[PDB]
Amino acid sequence: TFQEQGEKEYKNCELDKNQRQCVEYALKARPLRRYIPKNPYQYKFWYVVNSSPFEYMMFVLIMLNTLCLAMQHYEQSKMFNDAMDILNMVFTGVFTVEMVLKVIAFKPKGYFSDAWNTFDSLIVIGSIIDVALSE
Amino acid sequence: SEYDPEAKGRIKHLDVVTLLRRIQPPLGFGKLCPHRVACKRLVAMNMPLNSDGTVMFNATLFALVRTALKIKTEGNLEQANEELRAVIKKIWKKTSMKLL
Repeated sequence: TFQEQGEKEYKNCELDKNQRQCVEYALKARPLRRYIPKNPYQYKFWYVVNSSPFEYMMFVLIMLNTLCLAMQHYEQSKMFNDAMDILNMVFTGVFTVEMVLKVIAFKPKGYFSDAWNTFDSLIVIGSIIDVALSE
Repeated sequence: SEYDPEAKGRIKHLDVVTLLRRIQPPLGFGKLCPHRVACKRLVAMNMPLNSDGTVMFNATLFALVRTALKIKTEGNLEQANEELRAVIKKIWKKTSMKLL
């Protein structure tokens, strides 16, 4: 009842249903921003940050944290708990290192452009506020 | 936007060959040699009479859209403009360059 009435527009004098959206999106469009600074003395870091193998390693390094989290169980041993603590410390430290290495290349001024880009900064900031209350 | 740090509206014509080669076969050109299809297709199809190295993004995406479906012969190009101005929503004076 919504497939008919919903799309019951009869403007298809020459154009079919395929042209009902593509032409409109062509009319309403705008190129994005890539934010490419040359900056030779940090261009190496800039290239390292934005590279396919780097993200291919980031994926398998981030999923390891979740795999570590999906291991705690009831009445677990003390050594296992300490291993969990040290793994958490390693993960938060490496996240801080990657964040500080990324912000230099991508600059603070453009760091708020992407929603996920600045969200990770709060994750690192949040993961460090309670770093001293554990011990 | 891969080659453009920002929008900048227009790009140079030197990289147009690489731009058209870097598109998927369904949208761009097939794996065959571009010297036979791409070079003739880009010249034969209607393009705006802009400068040597300043072509707007809307002057290329619209051309690709026209080439993709119901491509029309030369001379009758005003029929498409009339169709957009009479069927599609308001142009907001954006088709002034797109007419050519």
